[PDB]
Amino acid sequence: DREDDPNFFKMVEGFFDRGASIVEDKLVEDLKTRETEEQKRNRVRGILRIIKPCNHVLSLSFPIRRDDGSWEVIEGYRAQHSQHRTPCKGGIRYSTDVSVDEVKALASLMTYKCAVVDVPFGGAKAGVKINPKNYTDNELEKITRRFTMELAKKGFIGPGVDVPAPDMSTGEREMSWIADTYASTIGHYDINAHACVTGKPISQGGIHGRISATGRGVFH
Amino acid sequence: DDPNFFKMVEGFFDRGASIVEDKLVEDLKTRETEEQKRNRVRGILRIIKPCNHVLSLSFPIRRDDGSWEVIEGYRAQHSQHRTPCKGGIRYSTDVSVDEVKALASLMTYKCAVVDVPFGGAKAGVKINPKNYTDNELEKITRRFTMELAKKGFIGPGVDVPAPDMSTGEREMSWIADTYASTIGHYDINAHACVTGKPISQGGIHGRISATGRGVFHGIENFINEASYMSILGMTPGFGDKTFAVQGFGNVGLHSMRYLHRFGAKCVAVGESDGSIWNPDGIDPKELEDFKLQHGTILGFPKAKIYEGSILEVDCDILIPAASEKQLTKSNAPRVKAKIIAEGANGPTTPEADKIFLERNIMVIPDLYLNAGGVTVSYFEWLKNLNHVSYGRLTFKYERDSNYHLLMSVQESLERKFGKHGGTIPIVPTAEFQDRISGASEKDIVHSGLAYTMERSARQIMRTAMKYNLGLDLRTAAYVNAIEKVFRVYNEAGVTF
Amino acid sequence: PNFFKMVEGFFDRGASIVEDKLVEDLKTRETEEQKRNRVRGILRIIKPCNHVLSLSFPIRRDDGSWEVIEGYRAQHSQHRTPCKGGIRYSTDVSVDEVKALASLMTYKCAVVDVPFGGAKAGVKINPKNYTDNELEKITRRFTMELAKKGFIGPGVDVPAPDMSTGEREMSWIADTYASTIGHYDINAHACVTGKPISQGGIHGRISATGRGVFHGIENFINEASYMSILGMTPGFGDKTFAVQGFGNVGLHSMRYLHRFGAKCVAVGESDGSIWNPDGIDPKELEDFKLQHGTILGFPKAKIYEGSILEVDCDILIPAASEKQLTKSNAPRVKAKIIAEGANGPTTPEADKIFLERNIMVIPDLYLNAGGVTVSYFEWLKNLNHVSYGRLTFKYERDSNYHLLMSVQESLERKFGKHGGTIPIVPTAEFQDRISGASEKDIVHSGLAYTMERSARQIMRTAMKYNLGLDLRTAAYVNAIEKVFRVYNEAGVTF
Amino acid sequence: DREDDPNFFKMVEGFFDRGASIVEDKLVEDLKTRETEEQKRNRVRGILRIIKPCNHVLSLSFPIRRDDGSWEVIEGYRAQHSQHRTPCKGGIRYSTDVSVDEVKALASLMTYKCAVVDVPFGGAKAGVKINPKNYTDNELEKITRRFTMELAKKGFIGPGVDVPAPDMSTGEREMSWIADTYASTIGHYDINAHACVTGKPISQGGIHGRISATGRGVFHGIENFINEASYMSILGMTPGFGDKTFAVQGFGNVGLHSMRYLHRFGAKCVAVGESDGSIWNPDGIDPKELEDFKLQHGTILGFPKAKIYEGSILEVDCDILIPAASEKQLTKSNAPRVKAKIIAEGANGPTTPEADKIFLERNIMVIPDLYLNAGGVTVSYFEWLKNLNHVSYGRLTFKYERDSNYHLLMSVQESLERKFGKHGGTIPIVPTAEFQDRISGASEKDIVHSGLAYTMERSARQIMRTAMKYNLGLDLRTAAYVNAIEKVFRVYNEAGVTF
Ligand SMILES: Nc1ncnc2c1ncn2[C@@H]1O[C@H](COP(=O)(O)OP(=O)(O)O)[C@@H](O)[C@H]1O
Ligand SMILES: Nc1ncnc2c1ncn2[C@@H]1O[C@H](COP(=O)(O)OP(=O)(O)O)[C@@H](O)[C@H]1O
Ligand SMILES: Nc1ncnc2c1ncn2[C@@H]1O[C@H](COP(=O)(O)OP(=O)(O)O)[C@@H](O)[C@H]1O
Ligand SMILES: Nc1ncnc2c1ncn2[C@@H]1O[C@H](COP(=O)(O)OP(=O)(O)O)[C@@H](O)[C@H]1O
Ligand SMILES: CC(C)C[C@H](N)C(=O)O
Ligand SMILES: CC(C)C[C@H](N)C(=O)O
Ligand SMILES: CC(C)C[C@H](N)C(=O)O
Ligand SMILES: [K+]
Ligand SMILES: [K+]
Ligand SMILES: [K+]
Ligand SMILES: [K+]
Repeated sequence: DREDDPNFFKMVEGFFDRGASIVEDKLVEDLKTRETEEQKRNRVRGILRIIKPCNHVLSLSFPIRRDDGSWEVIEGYRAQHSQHRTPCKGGIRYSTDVSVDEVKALASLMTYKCAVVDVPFGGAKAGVKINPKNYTDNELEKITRRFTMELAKKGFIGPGVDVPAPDMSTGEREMSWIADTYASTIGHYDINAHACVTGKPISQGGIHGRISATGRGVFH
Repeated sequence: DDPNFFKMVEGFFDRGASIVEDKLVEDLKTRETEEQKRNRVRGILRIIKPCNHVLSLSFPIRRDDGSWEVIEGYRAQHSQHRTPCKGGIRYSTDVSVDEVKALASLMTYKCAVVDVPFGGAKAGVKINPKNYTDNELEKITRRFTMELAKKGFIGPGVDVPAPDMSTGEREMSWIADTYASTIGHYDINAHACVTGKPISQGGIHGRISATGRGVFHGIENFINEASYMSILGMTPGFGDKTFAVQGFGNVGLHSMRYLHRFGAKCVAVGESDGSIWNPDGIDPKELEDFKLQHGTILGFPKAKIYEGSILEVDCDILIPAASEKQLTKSNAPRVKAKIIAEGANGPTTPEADKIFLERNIMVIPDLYLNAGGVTVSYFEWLKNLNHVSYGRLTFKYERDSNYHLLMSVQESLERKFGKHGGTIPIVPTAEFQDRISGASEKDIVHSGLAYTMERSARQIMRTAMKYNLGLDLRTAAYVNAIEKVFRVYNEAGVTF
Repeated sequence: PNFFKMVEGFFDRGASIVEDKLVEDLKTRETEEQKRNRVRGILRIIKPCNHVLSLSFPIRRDDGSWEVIEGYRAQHSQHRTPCKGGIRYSTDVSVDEVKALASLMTYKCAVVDVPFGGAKAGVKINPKNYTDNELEKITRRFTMELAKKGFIGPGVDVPAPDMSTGEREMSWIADTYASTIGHYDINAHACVTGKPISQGGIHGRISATGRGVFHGIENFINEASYMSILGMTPGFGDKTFAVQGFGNVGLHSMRYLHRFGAKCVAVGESDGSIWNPDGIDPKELEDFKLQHGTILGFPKAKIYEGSILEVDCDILIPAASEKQLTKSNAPRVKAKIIAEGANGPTTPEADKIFLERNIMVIPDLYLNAGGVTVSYFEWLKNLNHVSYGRLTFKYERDSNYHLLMSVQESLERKFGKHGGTIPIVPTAEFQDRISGASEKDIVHSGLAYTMERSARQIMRTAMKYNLGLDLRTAAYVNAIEKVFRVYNEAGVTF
Repeated sequence: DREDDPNFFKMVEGFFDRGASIVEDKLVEDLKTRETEEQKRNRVRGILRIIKPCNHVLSLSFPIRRDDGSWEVIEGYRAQHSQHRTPCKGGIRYSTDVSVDEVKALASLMTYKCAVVDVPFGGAKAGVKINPKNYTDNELEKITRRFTMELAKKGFIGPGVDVPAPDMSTGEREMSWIADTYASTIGHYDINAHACVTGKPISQGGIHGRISATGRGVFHGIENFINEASYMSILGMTPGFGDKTFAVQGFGNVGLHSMRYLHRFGAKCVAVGESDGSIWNPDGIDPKELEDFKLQHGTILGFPKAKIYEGSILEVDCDILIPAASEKQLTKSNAPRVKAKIIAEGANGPTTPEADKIFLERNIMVIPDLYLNAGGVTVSYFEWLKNLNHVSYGRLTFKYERDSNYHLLMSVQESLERKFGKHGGTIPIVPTAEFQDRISGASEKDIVHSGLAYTMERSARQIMRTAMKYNLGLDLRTAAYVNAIEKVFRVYNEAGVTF
């Protein structure tokens, strides 16, 4: 789909570059500080250069044991575009078409998407390079739980660090397994352990009105 | 030739994994069918091959002139079968994800052959240190440490970085100080988060000489073995042995100094810009003093200027202590040396390795020979966990026991023979007296390295005989490492 | 002069001496004025206490009434963590006293290469006015208040006992920490030193300061270079000494010097003095003081009217009280060596007179660091979670036996069937060492190695800066040089 | 200023001693326990002995590298008076006049200030011994960041341990640097890391209504007593702000807002005083006109619609005198000349205890600083809560409330239209212009204002009830300290003391 298209990653980068050059001159004159005019230009342009790229990108290679007994090494990625607002927020895609560039572009898009709706999260996006159609519900549980463990140990999941969500390829049951693994292992001593992931079922701490949310947003 | 060093390490693993595979299946005693055993072994080897984690960073820095700069950085953790991970930090504009991944994987197997309980890791900050002030380099080092710490890529029990040819002990000190005062403030072992630190910050004595001593002990273990030496048409020991060193750096200088100390004669010393040669012999102390006063070995009074590389010098031992991929298939059939002691990572290409095997030229691999520095970095990590220097509470105790031992021999002999021709004074030799007076931590670190190199040489020799590899010591070393990493995975199991 | 002003003056003197040598030894990309600012700037950071905590905690007396207790704890430096320093229970404790002793501990640890920053606590109470139950409550509550503010922890700050504090207080500090906030710490019991053996204490703690005083004197007395300057022969043979203050330090120092040939001529105390030029036996004097409470009335010694400080001897050891040797009695001291076995027994004005009179004063900074050295070993023992030698005593014994058996089997081959059997067995002294092998032997040797190494460092510093018999200045310069090096190579965060 | 004055430290100690001896006898008889009457006296006096002193005081000496390269060692202090409520709360002062005694006295005062407005924090106060005028913005950032690190490591900063705030000497940019240092270093793993400090900018998690907070508190404090007919008849005055004249001494942030809100409710500003000069007009002074002149010229001197008053505003013939300047201005020498009937302390310690005696003799009601100057403390509690909540106030309920209001109006409209039939036409029930503005402009500040109003209303009644209980009359300061000591005592008595 369009979210996996290289042309869309360049598209988002261009949108940022356009907006940064427009806002630049107004940000310098609005700055009231004890600095020279060249020190103000460096401060504004320096902050814009920090914002543009992804701050962190984690690449994973974790094991899985198939229902038939065979072993498989799974590739995964998670980019955290910005931490100006913590936790980071962003979905998890299960597709063979996921890439580092895709995960970086969608993480950056998330940062600006959150800022326009005053949602206090930095941008993030994960991608597990597998085709869910090739796996059993048991195998998908193993992949989800082990991916959660690898993200948790490296600070890429936690209620105050990074809160993943579903997308077109993941569902509420995968989100439920992510929360369950975190609450029962790394986040056992955390009172807000179930806030490490959103898109959860109602029985697991999900909000009512999640299914209609995007449609109501389009309407409003 | 010029193959990517990343592809080289991958090929070494693939070769070793297929050799060890059949022996790992029959050695497995479990309630499984023979096809279930093949899948379990091949499956664990598929897990070991790739890097488990790779972190890419983009952190800000404010230059001394006030301008801002975004720095790129990477750190790969190849394996966590042994925690913490261990691996250097390179400050170069030529660092890449593939370079950092290949060196991380190489470090896993290098640690495994010398029984150092760490997984492999490697970091790279994409900057040229020559372009930055000491203040700017401090900011880069401190900020990089912060970004690694928050994502679990630095910590005494998680990942312990180290210096490289581009970084030093002052950068290591800033890493330790940033960790100990910010994220690891509450950790009693916060200074064990990084090795290669100065002595004032918790560094081990004997770090500077470590790689050179490891190169010496590695050669020493094979040169004293008469079984291997008779194959190469040589006599055992360093007596009547001539050697040549490619690259006169920290490793080159120390390797030359220790071999010369044991009777070997240095015939030629090569460098990035020019070469030096004297068949009568080159004194390492005289060459060191000239190199420190002039900068280059070119113009040494007791040596003629050699036109060309030192790899094709008529000697017994060739030591490439610098540069990568210097011995290729084009210059391998011209090596007059009989032992090629790899003092650097990846100095010989796999195509040159084939030629050296055909020519019965024993190549002691980098995986084993270049692991002296890794071994004492393990000892530094332990020193910080111990919170005491080695020997601090036992040097005087040992000294008193030694006096009592000699006094017991003296008093026992004086009772057996009497004072017929007087007292029989049993006193320490001049050499033993120097050892007692100069007893310091460095003696224990040197001993620990020597024991590790001796033990690991015999392990590689036994693996070579077990799999009938002969002079293919590199394959023996990778099979030895894969056998050890596999055993940890097989007996621990995989979570979920 | 005040002791708090004294330690400040010692630092200022040492900092100005070491300053010029620190600039030229600095190899960095800076101008000569940038190097002077960096050195002077770092020296300014070291001098004051980094942190000082003042407490006001509640206590309920055994009768039911409530009492608010005052307490303080200063952490002079964190260039080495944890901080280390004792706890004093006295109504005379003050912020300035706690700050001066914390700074003194920084330099004292540095001269003996003990990797701790300086620290000192004081609870403003008179322990004589409280029951053992009330003292337990004060100790536990004080520990809790220190713990919540980062003033106790195995890797943060490790307290120790004082003259007003004992091993039972340390035991309550460790138990309170390990059972409440430090519960999840595997090294919780390493939060305090001076603990009983049953709670994780080292063997050789009681004798530690006395052994340190002995080894400190021993290292200088056996140096012929220094002894010829004082017009004396090297070694303890034909050496006479006098001890002022017959406490734990006084008793042990007297016992160890006597053991090595030195003769005790006089022993002084808070109430009265004892003198016998023929000699005073330390075991006989110890038994009399334990059975009568005081040394006054010792049968083998005449009652000396006055302080022991002016007795005609070779070595004077003030092993108790502060500022006993002052500018008024310094020109009357007959001893050639003054071994400070207590903190600040000689004023800086007396130091000037001793230098003029060629009387070597071994400073408290070095000589009184035996207890600090074994407190480091106790902290290490708790981190190790094992007594010293536990896994190697038997191994070492068997290696010794193999060595002697090898000499025997080799000599029996050389002298064959004529020299019969040649039994190579350990001496009586070596056999006793093997049989009595315990942790105390390793602590004693570890302390002897520290005192030997540190004496040579102070001697080398004295020669480097041409200080001669000014060993106190050599010790402070040695300590400032070490603390500076840690700051210079680590850098300052932000 | 008077918060640096040693006489003010003795004042706060004396206020506590007075309140503790008044509350003592009532605390003994109210105690129902298995103890003798002398055991009850020892328990009450013993707990009050624990409450009086500061529990912890940290003295710091931290390094700083100046922009020229030189090094400087900075002195700093932080006192935590009581932890009967955690976290501790209190500002940070950057002044060369800060001292341990100043930091201890202001820490104790914050314990009792929080207690009267039911803000669940213990008292605390920090002081860095530097003159900010001598440092660059870069140097001040280094000082702020390093000071935060030293406090964090010793438990003197943290969301659940100690939450600092700005002072007159420090601003929102300092607080932002504190929160940023904490969230990036020691508090990195804390989800509430940004709740470690209050007074932060809006972009960093600061509440809307922080700037107006102290002024609204001064207004609501006066409003609660001015509307009470019992107190007003004693002062020979009518209840309400109608026909009420007031004078403000100090045209700062508190002075400007207090003048604006009283004028909005009908009161007439007769005179405004300042550090350099005074302004007076018996016909009235418009706060918006005076604010615009002060912003364009730097001073109120020369205001066209007001004559230049020679002297302090304290003796102007008005009804309400609002000392909004942090100075011991009302002393025993000028207290017998105050023509106002109500003295509203919009600053800490503006009246001396000797002047308090004269005001009681003259039947002049002084609303104390302990209560009236607690508006900013109240919204700092709301800022701390906002950061814990991780959401602005009303974000999920403004639209919900708006829909319910429209349903209530459409119900009245349909109900009436049904009763009078279609013959009586349509009866449109729509919101007033004022209600329509409230609905359209619904934002967080509307809820912060309401929470502050509820707190000031509730606390005024508590002080009034305490005053009647102990027969204090117009001695509202003693009522406020007795109210605060009563609350702190209750926490210690019911929690107990560990060990
Ligand atoms: N993702 C974000 N990145 C940056 N600024 C943000 C982000 N989300 C919100 N903000 C801004 O931060 C401030 C938060 O203030 P607050 O009034 O508490 O928030 P809001 O009213 O938006 O809930 C507002 O200025 C808001 O626009
Ligand atoms: N990096 C490593 N990876 C895997 N196995 C290792 C590694 N280092 C050491 N080992 C193995 O783990 C075991 C550790 O046992 P131990 O006897 O305690 O170690 P050692 O004698 O090597 O110090 C040995 O079999 C050793 O060869
Ligand atoms: N308290 C201290 N402060 C500063 N430096 C110290 C301190 N204690 C020891 N050092 C120094 O730190 C270094 C520690 O190195 P190491 O050889 O491990 O120590 P040591 O041999 O003294 O046990 C030595 O240079 C030592 O002199
Ligand atoms: N700083 C404080 N110190 C002591 N008691 C306090 C403090 N703040 C509030 N209290 C008291 O603690 C109780 C808290 O009960 P609650 O009803 O939750 O509080 P509130 O209604 O005041 O928000 C009340 O009795 C309140 O007066
Ligand atoms: C060898 C072990 C550390 C392996 C670990 N259980 C894993 O799943 O990677
Ligand atoms: C020597 C180091 C512990 C110094 C530390 N970085 C500081 O700023 O105090
Ligand atoms: C009110 C409580 C928090 C008091 C606390 N239990 C103490 O011992 O001081
Ligand atoms: K970014
Ligand atoms: K792996
Ligand atoms: K200091
Ligand atoms: K209190």
